[PDB]
Amino acid sequence: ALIENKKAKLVLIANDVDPIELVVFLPALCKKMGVPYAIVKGKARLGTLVNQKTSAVA
Amino acid sequence: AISKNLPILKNHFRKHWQERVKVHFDQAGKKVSRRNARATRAAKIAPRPLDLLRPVVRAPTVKYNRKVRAGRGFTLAEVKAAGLTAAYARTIGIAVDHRRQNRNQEIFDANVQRLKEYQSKIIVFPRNGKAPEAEQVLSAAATFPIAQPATDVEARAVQDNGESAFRTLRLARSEKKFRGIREKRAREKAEAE
Amino acid sequence: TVKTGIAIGLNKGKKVTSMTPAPKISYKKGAASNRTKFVRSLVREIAGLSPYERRLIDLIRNSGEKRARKVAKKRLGSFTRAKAKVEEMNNIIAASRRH
Amino acid sequence: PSRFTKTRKHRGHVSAGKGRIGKHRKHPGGRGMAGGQHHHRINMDKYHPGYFGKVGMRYFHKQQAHFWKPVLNLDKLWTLIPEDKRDQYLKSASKETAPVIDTLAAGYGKILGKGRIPNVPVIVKARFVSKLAEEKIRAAGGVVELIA
Amino acid sequence: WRKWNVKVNHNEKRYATASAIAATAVASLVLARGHRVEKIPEIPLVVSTDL
Amino acid sequence: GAYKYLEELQRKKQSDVLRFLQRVRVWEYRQKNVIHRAARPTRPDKARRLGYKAKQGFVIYRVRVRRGNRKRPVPKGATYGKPTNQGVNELKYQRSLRATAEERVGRRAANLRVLNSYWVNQDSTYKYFEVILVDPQHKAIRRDARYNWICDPVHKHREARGLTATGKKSRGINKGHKFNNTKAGRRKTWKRQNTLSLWRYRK
RNA sequence: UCUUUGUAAAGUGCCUUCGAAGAGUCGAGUUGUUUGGGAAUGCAGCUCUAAGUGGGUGGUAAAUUCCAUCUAAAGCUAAAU
RNA sequence: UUGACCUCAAAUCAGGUAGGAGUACCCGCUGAACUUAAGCAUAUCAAUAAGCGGAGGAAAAGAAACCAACCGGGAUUGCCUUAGUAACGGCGAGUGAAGCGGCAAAAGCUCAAAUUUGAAAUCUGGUACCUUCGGUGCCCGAGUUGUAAUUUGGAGAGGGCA
Repeated sequence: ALIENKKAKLVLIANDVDPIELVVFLPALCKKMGVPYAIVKGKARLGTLVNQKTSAVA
Repeated sequence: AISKNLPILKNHFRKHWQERVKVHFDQAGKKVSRRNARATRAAKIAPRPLDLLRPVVRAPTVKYNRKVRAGRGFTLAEVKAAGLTAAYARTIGIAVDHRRQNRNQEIFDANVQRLKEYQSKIIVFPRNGKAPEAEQVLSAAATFPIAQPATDVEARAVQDNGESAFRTLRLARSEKKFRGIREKRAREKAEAE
Repeated sequence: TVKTGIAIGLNKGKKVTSMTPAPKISYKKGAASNRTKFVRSLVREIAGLSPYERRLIDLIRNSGEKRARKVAKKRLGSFTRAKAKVEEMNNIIAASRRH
Repeated sequence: PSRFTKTRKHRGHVSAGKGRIGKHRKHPGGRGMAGGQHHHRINMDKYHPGYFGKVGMRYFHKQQAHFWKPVLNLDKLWTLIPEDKRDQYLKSASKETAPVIDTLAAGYGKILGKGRIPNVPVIVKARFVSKLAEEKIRAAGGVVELIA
Repeated sequence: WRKWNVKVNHNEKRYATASAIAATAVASLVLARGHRVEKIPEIPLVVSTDL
Repeated sequence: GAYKYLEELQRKKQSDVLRFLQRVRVWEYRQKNVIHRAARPTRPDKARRLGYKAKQGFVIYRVRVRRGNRKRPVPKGATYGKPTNQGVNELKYQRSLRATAEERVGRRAANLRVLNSYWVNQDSTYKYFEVILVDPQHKAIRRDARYNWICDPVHKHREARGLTATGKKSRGINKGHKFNNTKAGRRKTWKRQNTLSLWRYRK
């Protein structure tokens, strides 16, 4: 919803999302909407960032 | 097996029909149980009229076109026209039909007037009142009967132009019959230069 | 639609005052939305094309519309779906040439 | 009742009225309509010609309500006008105040001309009408107004 | 599923009822029924509605 | 929201993304047991639209059933009757493969109640489905009245009697002229129109 | 006998913008079985496999043009039985 | 080196649940033949008996991907009727519904998919207390791959005006 509204100043994506379906559209979603995105190592590192076990995006 | 001059009969009793035979011995018993259930039910809702105000409605087919009957519920168009909300009406006994439409003014007015007749003749107790019991009536249908509307007066003048009403039926049938064919003829006359 | 006022014929029926009530919201159900389009565009641009849809594209380019519509009908259910599929395979043919 | 039946009177007689030679056996000629083409042909053909075979066209999902068209004959037309006003209408036979006879409201679809109405004018509202029934109605001074 | 109740025409019922009421006022039929009306001053016996 | 994307992508089954995921996933699921516990649903959108919610007491099982017809279980194909009943081979099971899949799971996790089931994959021998089960005696479902209806005993083994989505589809429970044999139940309808109703005053 | 709830709950009128609505599912072929459903009533196996003024239905198969209705592939529900 | 995450496991780990019975009625699956056809193979018996799985006091069904074609009805069920009818059938023997109408009873709805993001507002369990079919702490957790509030097509949501 942040990307669709263009409300995202920067978005990171995890690569360890075991069902890739949840994150596959994210780079293409981030592109057409023109928001900067980086694919990053660690869904667990994302989880630590957001005080979780896993977040798959920050 | 087949013998002298009799109508040929079809008595479907070649299955184990004798296992599925129901005698309605409890006709009298069921009627008593039903009246008791009506009696107890009316007591539990002691001031309420034991029925929901049902609407007026024209019967579907060409066979029953002439008849008007009690339907399921009032159209949301009718209820808004009266001045109420479906959520409110369902609590004061005015049954509401969401699937029904109004494509006909006389059903529209007859149902709206049915609604104003209901409001003026019912009293809703405030939730924090004294419950002034008001001589409950057990039938909202009997309170607002479904009367067939009158069509015209019992005697009018005779006017005539020379149609017989028979030519107009033969013409209407025949015009309908060849209408599709007459389009294709007119299509050809449209393409013939 | 105004009835002819008699029990036979094209518009047979009682002549009444028509009202044409306000449309039901379930009638609008089939309409597209800019929400659903934005998702479908971004999903097609990432998913790709099915094999028969690729074979349909070549059939349009080489064999033509008649042959393409024939295979689409075999691959899909009916004539109606076939034409709609070929029609969208033609829009992608025209569009991809530009970009 | 059981006491009036011939079963009571057959008590003491060996065969119960069924004969000694050709007895009462179970199903000597078959069951139901068996052998209708073969050994019951002499009965079928005599009493039920037309029984075997098919005749016309099929109609799937036939709704009987479609064809609902009860007929009202002209000799019965004046029975639709109520009894109290009927005598008044015949004796005061006149245009400009003819009774209105709503035939559909009574439960009839078509009006047939079985004939001999009085010459009292009548307004006849109908769905369908027969040629003669409308002819006879005009000759009585009245009219047929087609109702849907 | 033996037939237990037997339907009688409504009008015939009321015909037989009217016959039974009519036979009430006949002294000869009431004695013939064995209804000990020898000491009854008249038949049909009608009492004031205090009873 | 992201589920709309999952919905639109999942319809693109023949595309290379889904076809590739199909081949690797179907191999992985086949290597596991014919019924095994899925930690998470493979599709968030399908599980939740059918009634799953990511809360304690909500379960998902992955199951594979064998495909094809149902061979008539007769020794040496001998049916012992009329030729019309002599068929053995090309006879079709009247329930769905989704139904047997969730009946087999319902016996495995007999403490739960089958909420639904859905297709995940298929190959030549096995059709793969995910079953949604709801723990009725988990207090998170005993409370939260959106879900506790399944705790009521009238919903014991819904998959067994045919009360799931595939169960209602197989019994033909639908409105319309097309389901006249199966509206109130085929056997209920049959017994109703094969009963001789006799009133006290015979009609 | 047991507070008398704190800056909250829902309903209505007018006007603008929108308004997601269920997929190996629908649908088609075939097979079997079933049905009163008959160029196939339902169901099921296999093969194919969609869409968004779309889809389903409108009891004779098929193009073309309309029209009338409903909104599937998710779910609960007393009574009359 | 030390902590996670995912998946998988183990414990007489803490607390639960299922299994069997009965089975008249109910929901499914599976499934005959005798018989009738004066023989018999389709048919019929019968979508029955027998077999198997699963419930409740009722079950199923159920608020239309309905019926219709009308001047339109309006969830489901059941009765009367439609009707031994439309229709199916070696079109033989036989079989065979539904719409409308009258009535009994009538009750409605809710999830998914939405733009809480100025605050996961959500829930189990453990301990503590209490006025124990539960409430309030606190804590570990579960959970953002989405648990609450809000909407369900009959609408609704955003924003402006009592």
